[PDB]
Amino acid sequence: GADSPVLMVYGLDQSKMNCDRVFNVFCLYGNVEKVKFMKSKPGAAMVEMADGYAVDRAITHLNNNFMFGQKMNVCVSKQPAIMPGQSYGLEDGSCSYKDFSESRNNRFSTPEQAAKNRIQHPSNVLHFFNAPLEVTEENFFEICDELGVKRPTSVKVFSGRSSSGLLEWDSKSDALETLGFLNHYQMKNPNGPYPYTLKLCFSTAQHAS
Repeated sequence: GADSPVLMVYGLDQSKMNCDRVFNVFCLYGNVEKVKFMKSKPGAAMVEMADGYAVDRAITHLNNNFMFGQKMNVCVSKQPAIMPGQSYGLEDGSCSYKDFSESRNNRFSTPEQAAKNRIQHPSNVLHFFNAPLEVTEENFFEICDELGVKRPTSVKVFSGRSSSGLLEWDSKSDALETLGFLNHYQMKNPNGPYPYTLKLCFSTAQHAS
């Protein structure tokens, strides 16, 4: 397998992707430590994972996937680590470089937590969890409208502190694009001070019905 914890991702959409959105997609395959875009390689980012195994899973499931009409090329970087280097401001004001090592949104921080991740191939159906208890289809439609991403074609809430369920799109492409935008959205919490960090992953369910 991979001899480095660092990935190179080519074919990203420069006008839509930032460090958080790269995290939103790659956190499904391992712990993301660093994300770094380079002004010399437009549409490309280095993604440092916790180890080689995370790099293996990420390339196996995301290489040659389409996002915003572009075919992503996910491959092993020749670099052993991401150095902070000459960072720059992206069009949305965020930094080209971001350290996610202390993120509470990383899902592989212990073997126990890592095992709870169902490593699967991208689909047109997303599994959601950590949504507000009383979440509706319309709340997801409003958030998708606000983010300027495609609304899911169907929303299924599972029977149950938080709610979980399924979000379906017409294609794998729509779900992967929405994943990058919607993963970790701060959903309104009427019963407490902290918003609900909506969490997404791929599902093997054929429909949200």
